[PDB]
Amino acid sequence: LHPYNSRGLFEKKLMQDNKQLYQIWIVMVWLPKNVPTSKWLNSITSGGLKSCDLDFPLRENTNVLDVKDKEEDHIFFKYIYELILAGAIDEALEEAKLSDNISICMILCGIQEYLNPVIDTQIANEFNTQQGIKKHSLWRRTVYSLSQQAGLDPYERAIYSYLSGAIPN
Amino acid sequence: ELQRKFLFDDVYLDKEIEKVTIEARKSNPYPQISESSLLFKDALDYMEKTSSDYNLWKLSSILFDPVSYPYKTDNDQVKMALLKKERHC
Repeated sequence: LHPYNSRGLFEKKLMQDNKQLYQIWIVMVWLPKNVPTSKWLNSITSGGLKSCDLDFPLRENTNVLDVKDKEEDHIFFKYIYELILAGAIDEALEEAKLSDNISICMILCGIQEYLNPVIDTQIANEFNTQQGIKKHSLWRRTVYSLSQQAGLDPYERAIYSYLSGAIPN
Repeated sequence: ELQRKFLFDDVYLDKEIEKVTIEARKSNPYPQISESSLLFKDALDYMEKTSSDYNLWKLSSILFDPVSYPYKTDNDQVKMALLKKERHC
């Protein structure tokens, strides 16, 4: 427990050694589509595309790829906002993955703190491999820049508010 | 055919005697060595400090002499990983 830890055992001890914060966490947490995936065909042909990624969307217009998955960044994110107060984020991961996103779904694996048999000793036994981010605080302040990003329309970011603690957007 | 400028210190003869357990041997009375725990950090104080001669001898100071984590972490798999992580830093 004690002697030297990652960030994973800190968070456990926090919740251990108070019980009004632990209840506060439990309150907020307590209260289907078929998508074939793929992109990047139709984009190069009309104009430019030039590099494949949903970071092309962020260098300029968000009309540059297929626009029936521009649909999905509104709509399946709306499903995700019902989900996060029904609890979890790995639930929301499984729906992000049907949203035709597959590198913007890495942000929901980002929310994990470092759980490791190299730096935890009671989380070294329900895992035998590295999990999460050990730069989880630079992750938190960088997913918080998106909560204010003004290129990001509100139907993406409102969960990026919430991933770093929720401004009411 | 050997011209290292830090052989010409006789205290570097003496550093190499101290990283060595001298063996009172029983086939022959003459000295041998029971244990060489000889360091490659014993010429990093007599060597010039710019050169990939310095980086060569330093690389074996991380690899051919040990690196360990000072104080015990609670599980063996974790303890052992932190020797290799310290060595890795």
